[PDB]
Amino acid sequence: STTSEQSARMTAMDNASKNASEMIDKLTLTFNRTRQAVITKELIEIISGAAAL
Amino acid sequence: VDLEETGRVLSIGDGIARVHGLRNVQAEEMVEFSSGLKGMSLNLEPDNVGVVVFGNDKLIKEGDIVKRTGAIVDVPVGEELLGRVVDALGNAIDGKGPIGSKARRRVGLKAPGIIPRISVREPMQTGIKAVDSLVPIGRGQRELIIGDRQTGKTSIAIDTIINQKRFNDGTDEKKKLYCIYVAIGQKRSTVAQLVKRLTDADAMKYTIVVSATASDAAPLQYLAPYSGCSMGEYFRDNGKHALIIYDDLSKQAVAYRQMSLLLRRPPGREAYPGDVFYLHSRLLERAAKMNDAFGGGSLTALPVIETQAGDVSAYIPTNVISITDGQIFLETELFYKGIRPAINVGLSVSRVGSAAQTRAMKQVAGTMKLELAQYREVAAFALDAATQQLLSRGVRLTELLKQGQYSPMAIEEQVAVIYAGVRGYLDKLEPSKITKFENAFLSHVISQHQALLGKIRTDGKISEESDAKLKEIVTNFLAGFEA
Amino acid sequence: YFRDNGKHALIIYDDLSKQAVAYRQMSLLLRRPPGREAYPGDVFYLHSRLLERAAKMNDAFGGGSLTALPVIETQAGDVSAYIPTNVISITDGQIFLETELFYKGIRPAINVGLSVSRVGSAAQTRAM
Amino acid sequence: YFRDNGKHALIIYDDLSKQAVAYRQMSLLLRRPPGREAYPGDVFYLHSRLLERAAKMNDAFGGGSLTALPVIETQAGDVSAYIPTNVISITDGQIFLETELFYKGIRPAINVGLSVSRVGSAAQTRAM
Amino acid sequence: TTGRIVAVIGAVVDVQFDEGLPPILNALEVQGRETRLVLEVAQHLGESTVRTIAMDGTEGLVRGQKVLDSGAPIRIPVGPETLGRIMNVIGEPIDERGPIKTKQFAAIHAEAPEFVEMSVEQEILVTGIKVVDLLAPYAKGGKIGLFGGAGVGKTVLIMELINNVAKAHGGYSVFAGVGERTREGNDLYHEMIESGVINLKDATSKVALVYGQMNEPPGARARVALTGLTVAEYFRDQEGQDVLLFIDNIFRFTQAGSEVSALLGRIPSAVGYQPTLATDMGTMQERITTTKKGSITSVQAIYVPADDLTDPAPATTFAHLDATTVLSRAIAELGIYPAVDPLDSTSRIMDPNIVGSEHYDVARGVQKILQDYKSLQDIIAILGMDELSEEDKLTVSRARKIQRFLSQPFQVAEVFTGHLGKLVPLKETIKGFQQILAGEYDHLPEQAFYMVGPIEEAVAKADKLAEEH
Amino acid sequence: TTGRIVAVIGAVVDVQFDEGLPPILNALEVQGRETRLVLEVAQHLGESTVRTIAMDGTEGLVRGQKVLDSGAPIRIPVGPETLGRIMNVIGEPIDERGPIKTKQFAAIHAEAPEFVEMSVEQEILVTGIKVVDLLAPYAKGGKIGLFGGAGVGKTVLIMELINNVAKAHGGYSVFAGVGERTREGNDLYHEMIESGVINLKDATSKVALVYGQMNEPPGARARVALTGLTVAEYFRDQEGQDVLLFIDNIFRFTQAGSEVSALLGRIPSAVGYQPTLATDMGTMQERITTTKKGSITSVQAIYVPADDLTDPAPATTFAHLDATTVLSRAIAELGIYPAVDPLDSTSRIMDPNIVGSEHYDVARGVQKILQDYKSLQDIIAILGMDELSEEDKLTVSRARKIQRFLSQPFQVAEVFTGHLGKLVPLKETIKGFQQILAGEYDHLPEQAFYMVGPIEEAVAKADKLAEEH
Amino acid sequence: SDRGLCGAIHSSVAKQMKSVGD
Amino acid sequence: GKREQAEEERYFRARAAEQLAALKKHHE
Amino acid sequence: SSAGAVRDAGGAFGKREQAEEERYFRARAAEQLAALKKHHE
Ligand SMILES: Nc1ncnc2c1ncn2[C@@H]1O[C@H](COP(=O)(O)OP(=O)(O)OP(=O)(O)O)[C@@H](O)[C@H]1O
Ligand SMILES: Nc1ncnc2c1ncn2[C@@H]1O[C@H](COP(=O)(O)OP(=O)(O)O)[C@@H](O)[C@H]1O
Ligand SMILES: Nc1ncnc2c1ncn2[C@@H]1O[C@H](COP(=O)(O)OP(=O)(O)O)[C@@H](O)[C@H]1O
Ligand SMILES: [Cl-]
Ligand SMILES: [Cl-]
Ligand SMILES: [Cl-]
Ligand SMILES: [Cl-]
Ligand SMILES: [Cl-]
Ligand SMILES: [Cl-]
Ligand SMILES: [Mg+2]
Ligand SMILES: [Mg+2]
Ligand SMILES: [Mg+2]
Repeated sequence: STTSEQSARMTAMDNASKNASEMIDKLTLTFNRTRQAVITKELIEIISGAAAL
Repeated sequence: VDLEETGRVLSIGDGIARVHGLRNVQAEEMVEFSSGLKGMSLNLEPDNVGVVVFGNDKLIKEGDIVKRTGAIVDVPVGEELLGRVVDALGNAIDGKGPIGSKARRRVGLKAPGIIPRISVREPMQTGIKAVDSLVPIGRGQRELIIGDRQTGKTSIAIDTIINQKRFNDGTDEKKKLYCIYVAIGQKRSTVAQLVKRLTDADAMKYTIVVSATASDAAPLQYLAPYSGCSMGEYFRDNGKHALIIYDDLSKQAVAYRQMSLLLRRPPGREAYPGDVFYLHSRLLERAAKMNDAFGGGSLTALPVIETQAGDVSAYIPTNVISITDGQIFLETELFYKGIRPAINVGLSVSRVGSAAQTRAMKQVAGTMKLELAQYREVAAFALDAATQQLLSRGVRLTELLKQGQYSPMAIEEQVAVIYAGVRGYLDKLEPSKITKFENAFLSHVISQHQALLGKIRTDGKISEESDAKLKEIVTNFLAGFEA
Repeated sequence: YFRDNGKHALIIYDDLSKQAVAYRQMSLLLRRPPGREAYPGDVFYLHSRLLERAAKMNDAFGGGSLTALPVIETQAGDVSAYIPTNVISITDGQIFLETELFYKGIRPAINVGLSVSRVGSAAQTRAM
Repeated sequence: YFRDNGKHALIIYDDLSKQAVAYRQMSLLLRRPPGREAYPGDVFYLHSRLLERAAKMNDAFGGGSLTALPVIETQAGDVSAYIPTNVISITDGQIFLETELFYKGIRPAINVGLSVSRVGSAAQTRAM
Repeated sequence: TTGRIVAVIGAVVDVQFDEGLPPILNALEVQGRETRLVLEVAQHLGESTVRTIAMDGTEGLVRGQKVLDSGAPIRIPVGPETLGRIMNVIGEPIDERGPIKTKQFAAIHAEAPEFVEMSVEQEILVTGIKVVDLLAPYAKGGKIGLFGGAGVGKTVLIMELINNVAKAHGGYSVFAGVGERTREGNDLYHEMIESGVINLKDATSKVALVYGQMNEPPGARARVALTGLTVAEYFRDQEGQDVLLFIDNIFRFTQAGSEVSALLGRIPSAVGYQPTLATDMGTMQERITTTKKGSITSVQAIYVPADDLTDPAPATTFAHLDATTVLSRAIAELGIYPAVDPLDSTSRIMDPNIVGSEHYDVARGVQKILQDYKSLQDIIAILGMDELSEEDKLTVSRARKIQRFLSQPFQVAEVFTGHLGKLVPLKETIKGFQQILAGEYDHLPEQAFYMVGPIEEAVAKADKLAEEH
Repeated sequence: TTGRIVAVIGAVVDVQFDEGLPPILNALEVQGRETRLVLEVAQHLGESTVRTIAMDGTEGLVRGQKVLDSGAPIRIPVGPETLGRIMNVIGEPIDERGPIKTKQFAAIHAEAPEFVEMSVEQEILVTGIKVVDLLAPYAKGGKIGLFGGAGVGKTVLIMELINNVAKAHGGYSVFAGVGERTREGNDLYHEMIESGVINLKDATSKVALVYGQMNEPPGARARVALTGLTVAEYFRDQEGQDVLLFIDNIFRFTQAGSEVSALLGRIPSAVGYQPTLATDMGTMQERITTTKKGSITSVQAIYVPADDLTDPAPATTFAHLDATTVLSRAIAELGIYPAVDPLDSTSRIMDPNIVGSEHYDVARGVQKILQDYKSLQDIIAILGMDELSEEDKLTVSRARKIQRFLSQPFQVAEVFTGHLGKLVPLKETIKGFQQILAGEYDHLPEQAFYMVGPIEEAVAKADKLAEEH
Repeated sequence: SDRGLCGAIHSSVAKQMKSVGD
Repeated sequence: GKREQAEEERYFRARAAEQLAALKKHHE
Repeated sequence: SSAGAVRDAGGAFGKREQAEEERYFRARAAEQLAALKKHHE
């Protein structure tokens, strides 16, 4: 029983880290897309503001 | 000939008339065009006057003779408007003759100062179980109804208006409350159903409807909340109490954004003007509770904000949250699950939970406030035997917060339904069957036990005799319900 | 020219992403309102009129055709970006290509799930 | 003055983040073009030329030195922000400080793994 | 009176008249041109000059070219003769079948119906689709809105509703091709001739076609939405008939406005859109409604830029709708069709008084278990299904079966799908889902519920899988 | 000298003087007004014309309306007559109690004290609150800041400091109602009469009052902060005595500038703020400080938009402060009040040399376990409390008890909490948390430490909880 | 066993029992 | 996650076989 | 990136961890209150 659970907890936690790694990879892409858009959008606010003076 | 009191249109487009002349014209003054349309002079410039056009602008050609009214933009006010549906300027739009008001108050007057005000004392009864118990609204307070689209935002406002029939039909003058529903941006078919609903529930007789739909121009949508506020101030100053619903301030901001940008004023955050905080603050600040010297009356605000994807951190939402006294966070998650109204009890607050509650309500609501708070900490589970009833009680009490539309309950009736759950007559009962219980229980208690509800209102508390009577009423009903 | 004169032709735009950047340069230098990713409002109209012209003519109008095969370059598999979604909303289906399948060795690296052809299924040999 | 006349010197800019805000205010009121985060176009060049002047001279040009210790304020521990990434890319190494390490007991709260000195590893007494 | 073209930049054209300056909204005929170019007056710039928007291409315009004034807006034909005929933005026939002869003409611009003219009667409309009728059912004489991103399934959904409702309905119909594929206009035209709703020889057609597609310039796409709208107004007001308006796609109206607002000389709003976004849409959308005399049931396809529903154009449209149908990509990519989001799509007629308490309690019950399943996705991602509680396993198991049963084979989709389409009535839908929530089909697999009509066929599909082993 | 109004847009007004042109920061008396409408010069446009900002509504103003020059800035009453009297931004009274006839006046605009005039006297101030006095204690004659999001307890916190410190303070105080709710001004004015700090029938008042509030325009809200400190500058400079300066809310100074930044003719900065943020704050903030002669002990409430401390307005203010009190929503939502962040709020006086080694070690000891508690919380999310070691379980137990003992019920917030308010001494706070870290209350439960005064009440409350259980 | 997070071992033991370790 | 589906779909594809194994026996 | 990032997010793991601690110390409060009964009596 003790040998079975440690082998299972090893592979279960191995899957938990690998599934988390996939979520990190995809959230890093969504982060960088949103990062660029915030820079672009907030810059357009300033250009539009200067235009109307 | 005359260029002092009269002017000619240099350019016209997108509801913005640049008028040559009008030398003696004031800022924020109304002006009549040659076609018949009205307009507000906001931008006073050296060689022109930027006039925003109320309504359509197709009739206004170049070189039109723009007259002067010689008065700051104002609207009709009084008790004559109660019953009528009107536009932003104050003209009747329900086809029941022209209304004849006595006085005419200005749209953008200053809010009353420090001395005239007094702390909020008397309650503003919404007639909703979740509201009056946990987030009690007082007369003079400003309570925000924030949330996503289709989450029962206006549902709270409509049921609040229908609830006032209980008080307004009665003899007591102080307990009365005259409603003012302002419709900014939403379509006419929606407002037609809202007026229809108020007509069916006998609510229109003490209600004013200030319509400003999407077909109307942006200046009318901009002005409409201020026009409705001035109609409430008639009551505020002269003894009587009143209620106002700005539905909604988000669509007002979009109108003000359009109106401002077309006058060549520079944009700010999310293309809005710099003074969008000042827009909503001065509107809301006018809602207050007056002292005995100035009148005794009050105005209670119920503004509405539409959050995109539950983003309370957005620009316009964060402004209004800081302005308003309290706020009622409505969520999509609670709405889809079945909890309607979908008021988040953990997030929503009133900031005046004492005077706004009755002493009878304060007993049952005070304990329910504690138990629900204890429950939400230990939520994501289903096990411990000691706190088994704690997990149950919270589910039992949360089912009681559910409430169908167009049926506001009395303050004494709300004590009865909570009394059953809080004392533990629903613990052994299954969570799914609580809606059937309260439906039959409320119909039973109102029909036969009128004197018990009456004595709670008479004594103003849950008395020793009243507590003893309700103890045996619920137990016998519970036995009859199951078996 | 081939389309109208009873003949058939294939056209390939390689690529419209680089064309969009060229038109963005022009629009930004012209000083016109930029939107998503600093592109102008008529960036959809830029690609719409081009692709529309590729068509199948009836026998009354010669009986020829022009067949479009435009190209778009995504960024890290961002199919829901501004310019890609515009060309998806114009064209009659698309062929997605994965970085995984291409790197793994599967060439051509066509995504089976996402890729579709609307009017191409009808124009197909019965043997296939 | 010290560098050019054979002597050594230390300079501490505390802090260059606030300098950028002042430079931004000056440019925007002069109606010069606004770049990223409303800072002017040459916001990198501001700190680059300032730091570059800090150097170590050979025996032929005196032999002196001006040592620069610039300071930057990160927002919520974001090393990859606009103003930090400029000054990080200029300097010859950096010393990262965390609020997490401070409260735990590590004072001075220097992140050992992230902080490096590329040039100064050679410039050290052999005893150390 | 005659006017001279002073300036031309893209779709925007400026015209200077000497005397008799035309008001706003009025159409202006450009002389010395082969096809009829039309300029609608937008602004009055001043100095006896007006800014206009060109309904066709502005190529070939020389500065100082003569321009006449009709003295009215863009007037178009309206009547029984417009049925079975294809029109363009400026009312001309684009089907090569001579002129549309009518005894009265209507202008494309008009004020919305007043508050007194609005109707109150909201009766339910049975679509046939399971996800629609249960969660966000449509209303007869209402305003239906089909939201969706790039390629999720709007044109399939709109053509399904045209196949189901518009065929079997004693009343006229209108279709508006606003800024979409001209190929789809060709397919729709010949499909309707094949079916019978349009007839070439006989004058007994139900559908009236109007088209200003993505190949057209912004001026056309800006105004062609109003052209098709005006056809429905005739049948509502002057006759008093039940009309069915089908706009595909409504976003292109707002997109067309975004292109011109740059050139019209305005300060740009959020995400580069026009400042007059809500008001321009407001004057347009408010005309599409059910008055006291007639009735319009508008089904509008709505595009979502870059799958972002917070975008100004799809965000503003929500307030104008009675029933919403939010199509998600995440649902479509899983294989579930139609990809209607059950925790996003909503309707106003969803009320215990209108539909019934059995309808309402089952509707919210489906939404509850789907919300519980969505909340536990973070726990299933890292830890897994084994780490979840035994009661939660039953909650997750049913939710996925409910997700799959919400799917449905379509009638119009037969051509590419292969499987035969379904048309589930109102009583069978509510009965089916209520059995799954209570737990009468826990023993059956998930793939049995995937792509079926009523609940009876789902059980029959499970037995077929049992035979194959 | 006379000057006529040439333009009026919003709060911004342009006045053209014929010859005698006024300097910047000068008061302009607008003739032909019922109420006193004062304008202040911001910019010189050119052509003998100047741009101004309105200290009140601009409705009613006409082009060509005469506006006389005062020849000085906004001059206000200063002295003992200001005590127990509310006043405008311009200087006039607003409590219906006649004119405030001071023997001497002072301008709201003035140069800040020089580097040579600065003090360096770090002396501890014992407030009464545990979380404050232990971790981030305020300095006597220093600048104190109270950061916090929307509705986290800034007013309730600052009003307690007025209640506790001002009564013990044998001197004067100045409250500044900068851009906040006027309802709060009504609440504060009357409750101070009940306590007796502002006496009505006799001139022995402690607290002076300056107000503006969010009902007023931006021009007013921009200058009330400057109006407020100028009254305190009199109690610093002329009368050689100490003084308190309670400001609420000082964000509204920086907000009000951005409301009229566009109309003055400026390119907007990051997050839609004015470019002049650091300088406009700097010229105002550095005036509020202790000189060699006097000593202002200021307490500034700071609004944080969207709970975002990285926002320009709160972020720039951190440099101007000696002691800070960073409030948190996450801490508030649990039930901890005052919701003061123990791993964020800091003070310059927190040093073993200044406050003593016993104060420093215990304070840092609390910050050590609370930071290590955050690391264990990440481990508990996957495992749970059961799988942790005996050492880690005890660390959480001691950490959770420390979190709750930092909370305290206020005397100002009796109606909110329900319980009566407390005021803990210095060493009672030091010795209280020292016993908890040492492990002298492991046997007692965590509920006993929630909302109590000293360490003795926690043991006393455990007796009641035992007998009830 | 007591400590979880180890696949489906605790349920696998319960499978044969119906048809040590807390 | 991508492998969020991998674990969940693996669980229910196994339970589909178990449920179909119970269904085939009752069918006989 | 930093410590205590789980509860800062406020998702499934963030709120369940807050609930998991509340379960443990409520049970331990009953055990510790039972110890106060013995020492008092
Ligand atoms: N407690 C309830 N019981 C039954 N139905 C409800 C309840 N609350 C809301 N609804 C239903 O939800 C629908 C939408 O509610 P509501 O009109 O308040 O939306 P909203 O938040 O005001 O947004 P919008 O302004 O876009 O309508 C209504 O049709 C109503 O029937
Ligand atoms: N009900 C459905 N069943 C199966 N597939 C569908 C369905 N609806 C749409 N699709 C798929 O989606 C694709 C695009 O649909 P379409 O209506 O053109 O989307 P959009 O109008 O958003 O561009 C089609 O090629 C089709 O394969
Ligand atoms: N010390 C406290 N004890 C109990 N509740 C408090 C305390 N401080 C603030 N609150 C709660 O917060 C609200 C008041 O917060 P407030 O001071 O208005 O915050 P802000 O100034 O940031 O708007 C009240 O509803 C009250 O319940
Ligand atoms: Cl009148
Ligand atoms: Cl106003
Ligand atoms: Cl076409
Ligand atoms: Cl337009
Ligand atoms: Cl923007
Ligand atoms: Cl900005
Ligand atoms: Mg609403
Ligand atoms: Mg489509
Ligand atoms: Mg406050």
